[PDB]
Amino acid sequence: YRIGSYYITEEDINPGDSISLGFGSWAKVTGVIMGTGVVNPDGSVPNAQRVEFQ
Amino acid sequence: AGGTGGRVFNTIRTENVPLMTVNGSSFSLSSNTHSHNMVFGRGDASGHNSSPN
Repeated sequence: YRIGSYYITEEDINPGDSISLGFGSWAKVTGVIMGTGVVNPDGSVPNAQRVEFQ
Repeated sequence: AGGTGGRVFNTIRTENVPLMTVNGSSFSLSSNTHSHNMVFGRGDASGHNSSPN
């Protein structure tokens, strides 16, 4: 995941000009937790894997 | 902190148990002179403390 404010493709001459540039949705979450679990801290069941849509 | 929020054990939440009362009401009953039946005639013998009929 790469974040940039310039609307230039990663393979373009203006960009680094290497690799394939793909649109990324949302922010990257470190593998271990998924966020909302328990009102009082108990923790829910998180999700893992890369590319997996769940 | 936690992603999920809740206030059960200790938190500044709202809502409580409502308390209310009903307006005073009076029960009115009519003492009908009929339907009391009758047994025997003039005493004779009559039950003590019986209602006069």
